[PDB]
Amino acid sequence: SVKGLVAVITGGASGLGLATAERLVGQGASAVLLDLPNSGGEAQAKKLGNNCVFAPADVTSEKDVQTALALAKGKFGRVDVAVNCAGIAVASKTYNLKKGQTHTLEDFQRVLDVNLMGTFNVIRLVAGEMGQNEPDQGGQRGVIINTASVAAFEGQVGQAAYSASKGGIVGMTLPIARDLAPIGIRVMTIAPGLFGTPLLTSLPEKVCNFLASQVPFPSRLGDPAEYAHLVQAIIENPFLNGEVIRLDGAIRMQP
Amino acid sequence: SVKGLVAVITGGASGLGLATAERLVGQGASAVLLDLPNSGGEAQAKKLGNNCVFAPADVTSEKDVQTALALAKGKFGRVDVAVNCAGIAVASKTYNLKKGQTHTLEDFQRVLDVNLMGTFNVIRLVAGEMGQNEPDQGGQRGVIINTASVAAFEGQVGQAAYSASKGGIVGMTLPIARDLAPIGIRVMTIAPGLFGTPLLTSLPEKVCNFLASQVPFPSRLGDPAEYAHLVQAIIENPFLNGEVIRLDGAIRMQP
Amino acid sequence: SVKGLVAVITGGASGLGLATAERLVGQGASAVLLDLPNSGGEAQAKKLGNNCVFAPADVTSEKDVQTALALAKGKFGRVDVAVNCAGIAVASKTYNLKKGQTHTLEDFQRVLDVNLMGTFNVIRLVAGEMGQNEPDQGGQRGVIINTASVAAFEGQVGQAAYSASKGGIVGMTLPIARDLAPIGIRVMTIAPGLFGTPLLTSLPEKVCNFLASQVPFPSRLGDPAEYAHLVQAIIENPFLNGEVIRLDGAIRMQP
Amino acid sequence: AATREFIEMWRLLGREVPEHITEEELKTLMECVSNTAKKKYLKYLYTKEKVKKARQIKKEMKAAAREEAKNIKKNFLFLRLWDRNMDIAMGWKGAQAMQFGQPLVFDMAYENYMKRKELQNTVSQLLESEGWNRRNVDPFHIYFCNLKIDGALHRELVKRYQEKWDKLLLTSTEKSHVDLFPKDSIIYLTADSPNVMTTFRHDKVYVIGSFVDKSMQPGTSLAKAKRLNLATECLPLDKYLQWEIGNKNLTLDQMIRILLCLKNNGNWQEALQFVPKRKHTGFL
RNA sequence: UAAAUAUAGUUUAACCAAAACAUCAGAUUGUGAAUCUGACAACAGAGGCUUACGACCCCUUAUUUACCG
Ligand SMILES: Nc1nc2c(ncn2[C@@H]2O[C@H](COP(=O)(O)OP(=O)(O)OP(=O)(O)O)[C@@H](O)[C@H]2O)c(=O)[nH]1
Ligand SMILES: Nc1ncnc2c1ncn2[C@@H]1O[C@H](CSCC[C@H](N)C(=O)O)[C@@H](O)[C@H]1O
Repeated sequence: SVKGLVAVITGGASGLGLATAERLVGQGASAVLLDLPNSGGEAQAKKLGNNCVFAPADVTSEKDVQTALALAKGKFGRVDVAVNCAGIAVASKTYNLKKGQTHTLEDFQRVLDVNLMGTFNVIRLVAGEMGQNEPDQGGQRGVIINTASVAAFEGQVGQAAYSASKGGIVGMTLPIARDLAPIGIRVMTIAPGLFGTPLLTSLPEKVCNFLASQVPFPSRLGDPAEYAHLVQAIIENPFLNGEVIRLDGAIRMQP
Repeated sequence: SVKGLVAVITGGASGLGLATAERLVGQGASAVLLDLPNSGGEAQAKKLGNNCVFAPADVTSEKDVQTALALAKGKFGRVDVAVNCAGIAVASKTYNLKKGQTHTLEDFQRVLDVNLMGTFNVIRLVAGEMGQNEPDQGGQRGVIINTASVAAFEGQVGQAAYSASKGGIVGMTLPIARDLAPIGIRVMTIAPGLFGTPLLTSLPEKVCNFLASQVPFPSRLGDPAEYAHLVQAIIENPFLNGEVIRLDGAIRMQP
Repeated sequence: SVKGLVAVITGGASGLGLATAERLVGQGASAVLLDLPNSGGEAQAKKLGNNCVFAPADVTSEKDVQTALALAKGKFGRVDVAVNCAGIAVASKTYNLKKGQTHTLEDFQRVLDVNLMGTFNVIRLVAGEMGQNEPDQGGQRGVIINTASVAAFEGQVGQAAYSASKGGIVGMTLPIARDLAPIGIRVMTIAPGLFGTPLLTSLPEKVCNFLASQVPFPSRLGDPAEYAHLVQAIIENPFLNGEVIRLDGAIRMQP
Repeated sequence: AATREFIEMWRLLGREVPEHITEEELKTLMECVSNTAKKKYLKYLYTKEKVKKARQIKKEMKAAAREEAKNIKKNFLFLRLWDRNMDIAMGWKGAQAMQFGQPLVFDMAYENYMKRKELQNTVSQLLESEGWNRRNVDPFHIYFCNLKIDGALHRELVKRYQEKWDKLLLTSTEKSHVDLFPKDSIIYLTADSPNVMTTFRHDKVYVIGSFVDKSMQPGTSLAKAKRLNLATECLPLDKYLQWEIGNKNLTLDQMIRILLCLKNNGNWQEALQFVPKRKHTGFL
């Protein structure tokens, strides 16, 4: 089971990351919330008890992640699970002829830096910490779970920057899984659909309720708790490796 | 949770089907082993206690399946979960130039009859049985889990018939999930890789070690209990619909 | 180039098959229309000149295909290209709770036989005829092109039977390409979506005119000549093998 | 050639002499310039026939044994094609090893110190050594350094591998290991080294001198290492084994199997399993 | 310094005389490939003897044991 496991959840101060920490801590594990200093993770870490600690770090910087993982090693002594839930999004068309508006290169680079570069930066440094762990009875040293929404497969209009970052995570899931196979680290990717993250609840009820009704079944936005359940299922199953799992309620995004 | 649910498991007398029944019955659910009369289903159902019964039926025959579904209603009163693990494998090259041997059509038809046709025959009949259920708090009426294979994505030499039947299951999983979404029935598919079923364990120890070494991590054949674990996770997670999950330890089969 | 090649077009009396024969004969190749006796293929063969001949055969019948292939051997001497375009469709849904209607088993069997089993029946018999050809400068003995559908990926409601057969073709395109690799035969699969065929004219015109607007670009129905152009492209490219090419105008089929 | 003037009564004399000889074999006979050397070679040439026919006689005796039983006396997942599949799997692993694997160097600069018997035997150990690398979970990147293209050692390697020589996943080169790798990371393994190998180091290049001196020549590998400025190490055979019998210079197939076990986190107890048990009385 | 020994893939056997297990190349193997066709078979080394031999005698290197009226 997950009892006694130490999990580092990036972007754990809100959204999918926070839901993952509540389930894992509630199941007896220990969680290290890695998020931005202004994300308010300290309040969330205090609510989750002494088994959860907040490590303020920016995933785009190698320095901050190294200190954050040093804090995780100090507080709990080992790292067993890495859950990459940190992410941003930008809604901008590639090119609008009616408006003469072009997608800004800074916007495209910004999304890649957090979603794609930040995920790999966490993975490459975390794999060093799971490499110090002794293999268990099954020979496993740790589990890495990435988040890359269904936009990686069927992105919508104006989601080119976001799909490029999530497409990158999906594409590199298998090579990293083959890279860490000698070590004993499992790399898995989850593709959430439309979830009731604070991002989706922000937009007006018109697009909120319409999109919730666009899911075949269940006809609602995904509960972040349901994301946490599938995260725990991956941890508990020794044979899940190098696979992308769609958690969307069978919805295929139309243009 | 799965306690109190009734599961109909085709091919549940051995291999993945038997492992699924053992876990679900152990967790507190009731199971119906739908397998051929000549299989050891009667002994297996007795071993699992009064919560598991054996319903002899051939998945390729509509009449046999309907009698099995009637038996599940008689013993337990309702059907909650259908797991389609029944299937056969045939290895045969499409055409061998040196040997002058051409793939036999009857070999193609029988594999398609049990794997593809048999899976859909259960799906269309068990869907009507779940259509009589009162929806739970989430509005769900049942979960249908199909068992494809990794051959549906990278079939090896001689698996033309097997891949076609398993590829069709991957083909139907989303359209059927769309058909049953108004009803409230989820359809999901699992694609196991190399597993320790009697088919693989009967092979010589020389090739058994090689097949285990081909899996990146863990470097062993899949435990049937791990397939049962993922089946339970799909049942408990309400937001998994119309998706194929590869449970193969990141293996990509070579030609 | 395709000049001088002999192509066996399955289902070449109408739709995609007729367009493929129209282009290949115009480019200087020889064609054999393998279709049903009542399809009116004799008129099409006469209209295409002395380079096209009609072979009345049922793809599900081994005897019919062997006689049809022997006719191509007699008329043209060799078989160089095989294009599988014959296929039927059914619009029945898996289960209808409101009407208490279940997808009848014979409709699923009939679609599977013509689309999946019929395609494999032609593939294995044409593989023997292609195996008699002398390897060319590149070592190639022939090219086999299969026609799946977009429904193999995102099939709509009431397309369970069609998606199953089309998913099977996508599933077995790689093992057959691996099976026939030592011989020197390339297997490639095309997945058209919403083409201006008689199939997309049986449906109600208002529905059909609506689907033409659903295609992102070109916002129209696919011209069968565009399918014929892609078939010629696959023939002339020695490195296209074992891949499924979607030819749909970037459409993703809604439920 | 007049060299028949010895064989044509040495058969009648009563000594063990083979019956089938060729000019190529006859040529190598005249390099033996002494009675004992000729006798020793003829004894080897005689026993070649003795085990050939004995194994020859065995095989068609088996042919009759099986052909009577073979002529008088289902659902599958995989076609029986495993030898092909295993070779391909080892090929992918070898290709990965040639990019990211740890380099291991076999020094071929010992051609001038070996007789014909020893040079041929070196290839046999080289064939087995490279075979064990292929089958390993984490293969080395095997280098053949100082291998002259026209040299005697290269020609023997080509003859044994035949077509496989150009397809082997190892780097054979004319240049010395000092040219390919920094001189700090090179550790020339030799039994005469005063430094005992304590632990296997994954950031080091271990050099094994492909030298089989049945006429033992101590210090040859050490001289080459000290001719350059390379560091040396020796296996802790005395530390973990109670030696009684035989030379402490192990063969090339034993050495690579010891290194492979150490590289896979094995301890010295498991690694020294490959030292022949005839040379010691148990691990301590 | 002396006596015992010394298997170049590994063991066994030894005046039995060659095994058993391995190794290399080729193989599209229908599930005994559990095979077939080839490659390599040097009992430390170099010499003497002897009708010969692995025996016998010097010598070289090495290993393990012992080593001063
Ligand atoms: N009793 C005894 N004498 C020993 C021992 N070790 C060495 N010696 C003696 O030391 C001698 C050394 O012989 P060599 O090695 O030829 O002598 P060297 O003076 O080094 O001469 P070179 O070999 O020409 O360099 C032996 O012959 C013995 O006389 C030992 O363990 N016991
Ligand atoms: N005990 C040992 N420790 C480390 N390397 C050894 C060894 N025994 C043999 N080797 C290695 O195996 C190879 C063949 S042994 C031959 C060594 C050489 N003829 C000499 O007399 O010095 C050598 O290159 C040596 O590096």
